[PDB]
Amino acid sequence: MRMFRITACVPSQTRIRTQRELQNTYFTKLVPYDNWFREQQRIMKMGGKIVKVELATGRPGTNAGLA
Amino acid sequence: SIVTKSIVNADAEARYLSPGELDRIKAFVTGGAARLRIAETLTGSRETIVKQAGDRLFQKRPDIVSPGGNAYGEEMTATCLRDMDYYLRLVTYGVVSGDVTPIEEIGLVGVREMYRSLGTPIEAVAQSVREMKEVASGLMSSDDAAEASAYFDFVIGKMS
Amino acid sequence: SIVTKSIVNADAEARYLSPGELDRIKAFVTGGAARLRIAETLTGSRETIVKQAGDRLFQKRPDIVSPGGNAYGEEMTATCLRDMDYYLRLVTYGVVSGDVTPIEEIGLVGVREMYRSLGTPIEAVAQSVREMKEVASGLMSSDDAAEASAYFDFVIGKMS
Amino acid sequence: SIVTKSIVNADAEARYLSPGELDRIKAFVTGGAARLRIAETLTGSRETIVKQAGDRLFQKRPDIVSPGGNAYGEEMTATCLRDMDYYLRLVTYGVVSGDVTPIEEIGLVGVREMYRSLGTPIEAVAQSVREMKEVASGLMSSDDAAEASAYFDFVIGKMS
Amino acid sequence: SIVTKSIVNADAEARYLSPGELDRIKAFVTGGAARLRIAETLTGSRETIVKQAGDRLFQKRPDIVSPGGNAYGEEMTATCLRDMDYYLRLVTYGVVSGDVTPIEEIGLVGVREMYRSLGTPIEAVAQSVREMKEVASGLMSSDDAAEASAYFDFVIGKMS
Amino acid sequence: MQDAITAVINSADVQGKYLDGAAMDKLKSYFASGELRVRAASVISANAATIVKEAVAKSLLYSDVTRPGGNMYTTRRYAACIRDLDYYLRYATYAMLAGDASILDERVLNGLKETYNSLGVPISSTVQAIQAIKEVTASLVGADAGKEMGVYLDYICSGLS
Amino acid sequence: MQDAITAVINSADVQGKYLDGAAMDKLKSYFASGELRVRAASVISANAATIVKEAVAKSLLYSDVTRPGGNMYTTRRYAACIRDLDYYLRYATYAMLAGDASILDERVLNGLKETYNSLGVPISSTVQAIQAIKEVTASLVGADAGKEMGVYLDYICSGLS
Amino acid sequence: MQDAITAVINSADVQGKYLDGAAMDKLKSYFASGELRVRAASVISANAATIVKEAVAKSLLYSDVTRPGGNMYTTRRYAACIRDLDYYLRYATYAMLAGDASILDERVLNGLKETYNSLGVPISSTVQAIQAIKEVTASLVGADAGKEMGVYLDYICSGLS
Amino acid sequence: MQDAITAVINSADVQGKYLDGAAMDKLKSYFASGELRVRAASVISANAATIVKEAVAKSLLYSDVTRPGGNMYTTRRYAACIRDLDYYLRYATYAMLAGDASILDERVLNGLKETYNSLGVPISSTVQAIQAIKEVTASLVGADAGKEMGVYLDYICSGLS
Amino acid sequence: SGNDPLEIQFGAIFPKETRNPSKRPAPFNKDTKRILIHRGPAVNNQVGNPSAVGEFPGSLGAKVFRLNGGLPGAGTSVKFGESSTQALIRAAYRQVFGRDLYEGQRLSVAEIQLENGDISVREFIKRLAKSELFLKLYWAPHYVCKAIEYMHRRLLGRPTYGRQEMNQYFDIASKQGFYAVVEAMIDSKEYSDAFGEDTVPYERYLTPGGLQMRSARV
Ligand SMILES: *[C@H](C)[C@H]1/C(=C/c2[nH]c(/C=C3N=C(/C=C4\NC(=O)C(CC)=C4C)C(C)=C\3CCC(=O)O)c(CCC(=O)O)c2C)NC(=O)[C@@H]1C
Ligand SMILES: *[C@H](C)[C@H]1/C(=C/c2[nH]c(/C=C3N=C(/C=C4\NC(=O)C(CC)=C4C)C(C)=C\3CCC(=O)O)c(CCC(=O)O)c2C)NC(=O)[C@@H]1C
Ligand SMILES: *[C@H](C)[C@H]1/C(=C/c2[nH]c(/C=C3N=C(/C=C4\NC(=O)C(CC)=C4C)C(C)=C\3CCC(=O)O)c(CCC(=O)O)c2C)NC(=O)[C@@H]1C
Ligand SMILES: *[C@H](C)[C@H]1/C(=C/c2[nH]c(/C=C3N=C(/C=C4\NC(=O)C(CC)=C4C)C(C)=C\3CCC(=O)O)c(CCC(=O)O)c2C)NC(=O)[C@@H]1C
Ligand SMILES: *[C@H](C)[C@H]1/C(=C/c2[nH]c(/C=C3N=C(/C=C4\NC(=O)C(CC)=C4C)C(C)=C\3CCC(=O)O)c(CCC(=O)O)c2C)NC(=O)[C@@H]1C
Ligand SMILES: *[C@H](C)[C@H]1/C(=C/c2[nH]c(/C=C3N=C(/C=C4\NC(=O)C(CC)=C4C)C(C)=C\3CCC(=O)O)c(CCC(=O)O)c2C)NC(=O)[C@@H]1C
Ligand SMILES: *[C@H](C)[C@H]1/C(=C/c2[nH]c(/C=C3N=C(/C=C4\NC(=O)C(CC)=C4C)C(C)=C\3CCC(=O)O)c(CCC(=O)O)c2C)NC(=O)[C@@H]1C
Ligand SMILES: *[C@H](C)[C@H]1/C(=C/c2[nH]c(/C=C3N=C(/C=C4\NC(=O)C(CC)=C4C)C(C)=C\3CCC(=O)O)c(CCC(=O)O)c2C)NC(=O)[C@@H]1C
Ligand SMILES: *[C@H](C)[C@H]1/C(=C/c2[nH]c(/C=C3N=C(/C=C4\NC(=O)C(CC)=C4C)C(C)=C\3CCC(=O)O)c(CCC(=O)O)c2C)NC(=O)[C@@H]1C
Repeated sequence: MRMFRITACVPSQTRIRTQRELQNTYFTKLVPYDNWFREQQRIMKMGGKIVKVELATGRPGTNAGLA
Repeated sequence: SIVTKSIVNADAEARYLSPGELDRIKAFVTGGAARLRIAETLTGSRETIVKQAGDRLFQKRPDIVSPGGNAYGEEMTATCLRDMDYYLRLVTYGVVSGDVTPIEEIGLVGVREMYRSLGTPIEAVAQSVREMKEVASGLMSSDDAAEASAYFDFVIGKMS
Repeated sequence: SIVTKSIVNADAEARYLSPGELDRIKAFVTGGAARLRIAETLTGSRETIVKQAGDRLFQKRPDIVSPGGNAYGEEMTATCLRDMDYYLRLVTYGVVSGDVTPIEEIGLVGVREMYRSLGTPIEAVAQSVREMKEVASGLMSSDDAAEASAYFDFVIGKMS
Repeated sequence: SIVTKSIVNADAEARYLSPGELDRIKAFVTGGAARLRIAETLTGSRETIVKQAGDRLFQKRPDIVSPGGNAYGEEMTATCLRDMDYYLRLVTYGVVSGDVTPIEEIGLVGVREMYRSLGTPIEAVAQSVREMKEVASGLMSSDDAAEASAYFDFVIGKMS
Repeated sequence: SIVTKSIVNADAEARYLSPGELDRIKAFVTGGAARLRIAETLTGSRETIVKQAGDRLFQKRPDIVSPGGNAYGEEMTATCLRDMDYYLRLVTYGVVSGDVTPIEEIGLVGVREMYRSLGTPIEAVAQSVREMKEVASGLMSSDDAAEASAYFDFVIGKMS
Repeated sequence: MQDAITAVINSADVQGKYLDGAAMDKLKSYFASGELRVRAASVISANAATIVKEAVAKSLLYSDVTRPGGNMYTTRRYAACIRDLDYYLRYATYAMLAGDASILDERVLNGLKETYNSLGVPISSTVQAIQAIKEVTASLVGADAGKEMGVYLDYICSGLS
Repeated sequence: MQDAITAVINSADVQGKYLDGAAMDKLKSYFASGELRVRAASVISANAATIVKEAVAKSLLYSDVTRPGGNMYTTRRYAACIRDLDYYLRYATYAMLAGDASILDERVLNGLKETYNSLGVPISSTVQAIQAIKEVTASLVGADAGKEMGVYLDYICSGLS
Repeated sequence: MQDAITAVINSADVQGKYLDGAAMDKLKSYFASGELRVRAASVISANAATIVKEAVAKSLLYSDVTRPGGNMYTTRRYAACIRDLDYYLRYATYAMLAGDASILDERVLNGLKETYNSLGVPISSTVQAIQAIKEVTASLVGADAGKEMGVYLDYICSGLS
Repeated sequence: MQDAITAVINSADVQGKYLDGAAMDKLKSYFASGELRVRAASVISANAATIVKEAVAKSLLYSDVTRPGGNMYTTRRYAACIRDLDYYLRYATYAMLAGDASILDERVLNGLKETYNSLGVPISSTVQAIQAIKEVTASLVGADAGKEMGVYLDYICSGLS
Repeated sequence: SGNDPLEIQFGAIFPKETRNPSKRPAPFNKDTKRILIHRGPAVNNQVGNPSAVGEFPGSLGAKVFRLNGGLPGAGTSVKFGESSTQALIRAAYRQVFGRDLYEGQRLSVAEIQLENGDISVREFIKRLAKSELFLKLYWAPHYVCKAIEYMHRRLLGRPTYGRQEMNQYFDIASKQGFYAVVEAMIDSKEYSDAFGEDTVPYERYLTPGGLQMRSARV
């Protein structure tokens, strides 16, 4: 499967949390290709700042043999 | 700012605005003129509103402006009046926008924590904003007074 | 291919592959001769298969070639016959693979949206692949006909 | 209770109590005499604690007990002292348990909603608990006062 | 150590170390010398502990040192006793630190996996540690014996 | 869940009362028992797997239960059953530490009988296994802590029959 | 996302300023334009599918983007491209309604460039297709609202290009 | 994380030897200073809120930071900054009570600079606030405890540096 | 991932051509190798745990790597290492059985070398242990099957190295 | 009534329609909303306080497992960050499956990929939910809507409110299948609100029947 490696910064609106929240804020994680559109929308519409997107696993221009 | 709320709610389902939402936006746009008139009334009379509200507060809560209080001294009274003017500015933002959203986003998120760290009695700030509401409602008709009272009372309900 | 899907299903449960999967790999490897025979037969006979299928489809669906149809005229008839050839390509790709995965990766994952954005009736394309099936199922031996019919029928079912 | 807290942590972790948690339980049970003595002291002199703290509160915040104040009049003032007694009793529960959970579950979850509904100023309730803390600390050794101060401070902070 | 464990337990609820935790750390620091000597008693007589326990184990579990066992032969007997010495060392770390964590984080995380790869039976490693516990307890006072037995039994529990 | 201290506090609070002499006596008695409870719980945590092993060997093995056709037959069902015994022992130890059976009702016995009836799990065999756990624990931990553990294991049995 | 109204609010707030005459004029301008904004947004809602169906044909079909080797040849990529253009239309419509491209910065151009680069999607071709959609929208919306939609689509293109 | 006790155990185990005399002396060193550590931790626990209040009072208030355009300006920003300073004080207390700054590396600096740079939190002014917290804590606790807290707060500042 | 079948399919579809003469030939070569491929896969699956066990015994055990200081020291480090070798064998067997190494990129070497650099696992001892694994495997299957397994395990090693 | 499982720690126990027939059909139209009891402060129920979503319930509700501490290797032994992460992993297993798995069943690759910071807690529980083991245990043996309801309880920590949620998940089941249903539940907005990328899901609500089962015993 294609896997992106997305880096994002998520700010905190509507709440001043007192527990540890740094892990949720600026995170780098592997995302399956199929979920990246939905995840991009979710991070954006939450107020996030997607710094970086790369194709960690997979190739461009691949018509077959992606799963 | 029902445009932003409608767009955000429509983006939830990845759809376009329905005719009801668009009619709401259009009606809000038409009400824009009256909202701007109310905002300009509050803006032009900012100084007297703040001065009279501060004077009224300092009699109901004389302890604050006596020694050992928070706002004691010309500097600290100046900062207290500055806070009242800030919240009046946020109220004008709210009336123009038609929503309390700017008021929350600028003035009411973490207000308790801020004033507690500063030691300011939050209930006293609530009373000060209530006095500002009283003075301002003394200069507006019933419709405009109620329209601005929505935002004043929301500020009061979040500040204490 | 069948090998790829066996491997990914195994890696899902983190196992070395189970006896049935390797048995099927052996069977498909040994039957590669017959599968490539069918593939070569379809490749060499592609133009005739497409022509007969298109003629019988149009006798079955004379609306798509009528004015207003997606394939109206001769240039659009050329595009529709080209699509029939493309999916014959995908049938030959599938038969040599032992699995349907290439057909979905290229031609079926998104076909409904594509044809809707084109206005093509996808059920008529299902009919086109059908006519391809009942033409090809007389051009080769009885068992080869069924061995290709599996992939023809998969395409038809995924376009229905 | 500490026993309940450790058991809940272990059960949620699907494990037996760890040696650290067992040792904490030992330290709690063997020190029971001090906690029970503190509870005895607070219970025996509850009347004087509440009376003195109430007088201090009323002198410090005359508004709540003067005309227009929530506690104005004989009956409302008696109810105010009864609320103070409630919280002193809860603090006894907390000191005996070695845990603030009984206090939180009986008198602090949703306390702001209740007192806002009643119109009571919550800042004044916190100040009344502060007065009771000072008076109670006056009546016991420094170690015992330091012990009970944690629970008094928990109650105060949940209202502040 | 106890301080690190308390720190993580305090940070799990985003607060400061409670007075109970601080007092437990105080007691641990003050009683430091007793465990700083219990570790020395275990360390100085380490060879006696390991060899006496190994003889007692091979009397307990003759199969492992028998042909086909995991430890048969002088070489594997020696390396099994090597593991016994390792685990005694971890137990000394545990009694010194006041916490079962360094034992867990060194010698009990994935221990079953490693010994599965090597073929050792794990009930017998638990028995080896249990014999080490008995031999060590015989060398010291009853209270010291119980203090060390806490950690010896922790190691036993994490093995069988 | 409530422990003994919390039970005392709840009765007092429901009365609206401060803790009087009798409540303090109950608290003192529980504090006195705390050390014994902790020692027993440490022993059970040490020997949980052995306790379950010996109870199973005493009550269930070499019977129709394990043979083909019984409910413990097959490694999957064997594992599920010994897992359940571990659950019951862990919760009995919790209850003994707390001095209250409430955790058993809120966490274990709620819907357990319906569960075993829908699964076809034999109840009498489970009760016998739990009683074997009780006897093994008694022989391992003593006759006083053995008696308390017996109270809570019998509580689990009472909610299953 | 912020509208023109919220944009002016923030402009005045970062200075700690009341809404001056220029801010009032901007608010009045947005209120005046609201009628045509809502009209255009209503017209687009019934033609977004048609708009994309025509723009793709005008700019994409029958070229080296949809032939073997072009990054639309598989039905997967064709449908994905249609989805990208659909979302472009709808988000440009949101920005036109709000009179501010802020949303196009948050829910459109937040990592989009680096997502397209990782997949080899031609930036040139998607820019061209967006321009085609702008041209198509101009014919069904009007002239001035056409300029509005074109400004926002050009903003997206400058974000990508 | 790590403390002095864990530090000596780690050195011994990586070497592969029982705790020797020198290790016991290095343990005794942390043991002897335990009283001061616990005392300072308890005092700062009592006074954390006032420490943050005084530090913000003499480091940030009445400057461009709290004025419009400053990243403390809105209520959300001010409360978030106070939350950050609370984190710094309590994490420096955690590290001081242990004798090692490993926890500072684990749960504070793990990506902090990226987060501030992305959210625009200033480095100079937050460093100044941390140093003001150092001044206030050093005044409250004493000389040696103040020095230790200052060492760990300097660790945080340099990590931010 | 791609097999040889899917590799030639992908090439033909990228160039948009039917199965050509060279494509038929390469498919035929895979079909001619797909008997030793499956036999080697079955043999490797039969005794993989022993393969890794003997490799570790003859290549890693009783040296400084397993001694205090080495990167295999600790019951947890040892477990991590043995599962790493086991994963290497599984994925190399998949690679051998498919006539390609794209699976090694997409499911093993996705940032593995960077992870080992970060976490300190040696990049030489891993290749030595994999040398042992491929040696045992080749001695356990055959010369040509062993050659394939060695090729793919060396592909893994180079991705690490 | 047959579509209501027992609210027990683990197991998907439903009444069987034919065994001791007990069916109780009632006409719920598409718009009804089921009243649920919050496991926590009552005023935090999201019906009356929709911004309370995610507010941890404290002592009144279930224990909540969060990857708040740093992950190990984000060399040295005795790194304390091994116990918390493993406790969270086992908690996630107990949440998705109800109880811990037998040896050899845990998705080890997902665990290491989580422990190495490569994925988030949400991604790991998604892998657990989509695992063939979850399919065999909890999806395959049940009526489609029973499987969906149990899934919803495990993943969102609450029963479904009514026909809207049920219909959307059931329609996805019709069109796409089990993996897509899991995706829909874990990618839903309410999951994000209640549980971020670092919180293990937990029981947030009960039906009246479940609470009565727990709290009505002697
Ligand atoms: C003795 C009580 C039992 C036993 C043990 C046994 N172990 C091995 C081999 C090894 N044991 C370990 C264990 C550890 N290494 C560590 O760093 C840690 C943390 C302190 C542990 C627990 C290791 C790594 C090995 C591999 C060899 C090596 O140490 O380099 C053997 C030998 C097996 C063989 O085939 O040689 C034995 C015999 N066996 C029994 O039967 C006893 C019950
Ligand atoms: C023989 C190769 C090894 C061995 C065997 C051994 N087993 C037991 C006891 C039991 N074995 C089972 C196993 C199963 N039950 C099932 O349902 C299944 C699948 C159908 C299996 C595999 C069970 C349940 C028991 C318990 C006894 C019972 O059947 O009721 C023993 C006796 C153990 C004891 O202490 O009694 C033995 C000896 N032992 C070895 O050492 C060999 C390696
Ligand atoms: C062992 C003494 C007896 C026995 C047990 C047995 N149980 C099951 C299956 C299950 N057991 C439970 C139990 C619980 N779930 C809970 O939430 C609680 C409290 C924490 C309990 C006690 C459940 C729910 C199941 C079903 C789900 C699952 O097993 O994971 C089995 C297996 C039945 C099957 O095939 O499904 C067995 C064998 N059986 C005997 O014969 C003994 C008398
Ligand atoms: C013939 C049975 C039916 C039909 C066909 C038809 N198709 C188009 C246009 C296109 N068809 C495709 C085809 C594919 N895209 C893929 O990804 C694959 C998978 C391998 C295929 C087969 C494409 C890409 C197009 C776009 C044009 C292009 O290639 O540049 C048309 C023309 C539509 C129009 O008017 O533009 C037609 C006629 N139409 C019918 O009515 C039949 C049922
Ligand atoms: C169409 C005009 C051109 C084209 C498009 C194309 N895009 C992708 C892949 C993705 N496109 C997106 C879409 C967005 N990301 C955002 O941030 C926004 C804001 C809402 C959008 C619209 C995404 C997320 C992806 C990757 C993940 C996914 O699709 O879920 C492809 C596929 C590439 C591939 O399959 O490798 C294509 C084809 N390609 C062209 O040639 C046109 C010019
Ligand atoms: C007056 C009714 C009350 C009062 C006010 C008071 N406030 C301060 C200090 C500050 N007030 C603020 C508040 C804001 N800053 C903003 O940007 C906004 C949002 C638009 C608000 C509401 C801040 C940040 C401060 C800190 C000082 C600084 O700005 O640098 C004081 C001074 C406190 C002191 O001791 O320094 C006072 C007196 N005090 C009362 O008693 C009244 C109830
Ligand atoms: C105060 C001296 C300065 C200041 C602060 C400030 N911080 C933020 C935002 C965040 N701060 C953190 C930091 C942490 N969170 C943690 O959990 C820990 C580790 C234990 C640390 C160190 C984070 C993660 C954020 C973002 C997430 C969140 O806040 O919940 C802001 C930005 C506010 C905003 O919403 O944009 C500010 C203002 N700013 C100054 O100017 C002071 C010098
Ligand atoms: C064994 C020959 C050597 C060795 C191994 C070792 N590795 C780690 C840690 C990790 N190894 C991996 C493995 C993989 N990443 C991937 O993407 C793939 C594909 C599935 C694999 C196989 C990963 C992800 C880690 C980091 C996270 C994790 O804990 O799993 C360790 C642990 C070191 C430590 O705990 O500090 C070890 C010991 N070590 C040696 O000395 C051998 C040479
Ligand atoms: C007040 C007049 C009486 C009273 C009330 C009371 N209610 C609860 C708890 C809950 N109340 C509800 C009710 C609803 N939830 C809904 O969604 C709707 C439909 C719009 C209703 C009517 C629920 C569900 C609860 C449970 C907790 C939750 O809110 O999720 C309590 C608390 C009970 C307890 O033991 O905590 C109380 C006290 N009690 C009286 O004595 C009054 C007569």
